[PDB]
Amino acid sequence: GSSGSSGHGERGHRCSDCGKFFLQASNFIQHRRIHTGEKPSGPSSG
Ligand SMILES: [Zn+2]
Repeated sequence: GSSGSSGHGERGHRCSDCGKFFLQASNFIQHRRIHTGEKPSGPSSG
């Protein structure tokens, strides 16, 4: 149904892979990497 990523939060940066929170973009970027590596059987990167 009509729905998606509303977000609308210009306060820090929250992760979607795990669900954490950050304040410094950089710190938020170096965090999204930890997830970058292995992928679950099924959905592959394109
Ligand atoms: Zn994360």
